Amino acid sequence: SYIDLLQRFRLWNVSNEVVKLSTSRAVSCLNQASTTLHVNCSHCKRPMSSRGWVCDRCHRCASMCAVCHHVVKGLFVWCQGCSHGGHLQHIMKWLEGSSHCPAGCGHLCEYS
Amino acid sequence: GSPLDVLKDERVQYWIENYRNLLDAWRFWHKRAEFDIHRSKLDPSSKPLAQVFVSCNFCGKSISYSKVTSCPGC
Amino acid sequence: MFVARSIAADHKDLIHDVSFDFHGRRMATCSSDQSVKVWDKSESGDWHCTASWKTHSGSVWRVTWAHPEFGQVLASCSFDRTAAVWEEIVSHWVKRTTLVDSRTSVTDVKFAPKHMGLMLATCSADGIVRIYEAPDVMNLSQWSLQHEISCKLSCSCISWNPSSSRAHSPMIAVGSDDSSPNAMAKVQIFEYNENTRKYAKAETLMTVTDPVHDIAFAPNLGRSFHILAIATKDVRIFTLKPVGPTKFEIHIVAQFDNHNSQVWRVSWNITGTVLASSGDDGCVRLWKANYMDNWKCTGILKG
Ligand SMILES: [Zn+2]
Ligand SMILES: [Zn+2]
Ligand SMILES: [Zn+2]
Ligand SMILES: [Zn+2]
Ligand SMILES: [Zn+2]
Repeated sequence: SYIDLLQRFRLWNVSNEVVKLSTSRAVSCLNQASTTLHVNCSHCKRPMSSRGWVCDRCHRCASMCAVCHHVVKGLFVWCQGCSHGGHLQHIMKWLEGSSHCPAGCGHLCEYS
Repeated sequence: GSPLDVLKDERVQYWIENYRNLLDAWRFWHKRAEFDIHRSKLDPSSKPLAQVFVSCNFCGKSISYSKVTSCPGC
Repeated sequence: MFVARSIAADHKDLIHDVSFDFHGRRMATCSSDQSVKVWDKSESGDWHCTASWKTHSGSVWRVTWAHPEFGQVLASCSFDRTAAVWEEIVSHWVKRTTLVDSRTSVTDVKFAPKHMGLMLATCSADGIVRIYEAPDVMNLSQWSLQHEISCKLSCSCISWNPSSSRAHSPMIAVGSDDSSPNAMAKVQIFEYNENTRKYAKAETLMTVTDPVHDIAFAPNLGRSFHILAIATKDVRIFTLKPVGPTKFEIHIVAQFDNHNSQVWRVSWNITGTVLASSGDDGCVRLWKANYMDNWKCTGILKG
């Protein structure tokens, strides 16, 4: 009841905090079902291992930032149209000054 | 506006890549993207960066490019 | 055209080597008490300290950086026949590997250009030059030995060839400091052979027949040749032109004497047009090219 009432008012931080420290297993197992993403290397089209940033066959790093050109080991933002992205706070700042994919593929990533 | 025959000479590409690396070293990162846009508009021979993509759990295919929410394949 | 200033940095001993990183925001210095320090810049412009730790058994000669696409990696070479690799975990640097294949004192260590992976070449005082690799970039505790080169002299400095074009094979150059009263050449260049997968001697500068304390290559930036710099009782600049190992047309373009001492170190800049030199007179001099492609002194700074 508490979780539903919190979700009505759109307070996800408190709802997830409650789910994390819940005393019952059924509630604790709510944000664990189907929250895992599978990512693949677009040069070789092969699945990537669960922990690492270097491809197994191409021997190339694939989590390259499209703005700062460093290796992304943490949070990664992604565009579903042209399949490009980078650091969470780099693309966010780039996209409030321009309307082009920073990798330069002629895409208007927000369609505006 | 050079022809596609001379842009394929492996001496212009070396110069372009060296300039891009110089721009990277000085930490001029928005200028490099600005240059990349104007270079991809004119010269279409070179492909952009290659990165990761997200794949469906039941097919194995890519979800890149009819509910907006469901996989385009299955 | 250059103006000097002092930098607020407290040291208790005498500094042996100074090095920079790719962007120019960190530096590493090694001192006489076998300590290495890592200095970080700031937005204001001041330098602060981040680490300090004793490393080796004997004296520490060198310290060098690595490209940031591999992490934060440092390499040091010392008098007790070893070279070590350090990595930053956040901030306390830890040890990863110790190369013990040597039987005499290591004099120089250098990391390889990026496009060949993560590679590292060392050189000793017995006449051996060795090359290591790391087939996994996420496991820096596992290294391998791939090549050995016998020089039949006493090595004192090495340098790689920065060029990354598809038409240049990997290159390396080795100097000698032997004072043997003879007329042997003291700088030779080794080149990779893609067929037999070995290293082979390609050229030998027969005009340098005196002690050599340092050599250095210069960045390509898309030129048609290679530029080399030597540090002997005088400063010289050579050029190599491409024409079994390939053949070169070695010329000479500069021979300066304005130190009246023995020059110790030579280092280039990011573009490869200005040169720095340090002699045994306590001054640092800078050289440049001119409109007539004639090398002329630019500035003189007294330490
Ligand atoms: Zn791959
Ligand atoms: Zn970034
Ligand atoms: Zn794109
Ligand atoms: Zn897009
Ligand atoms: Zn599917």
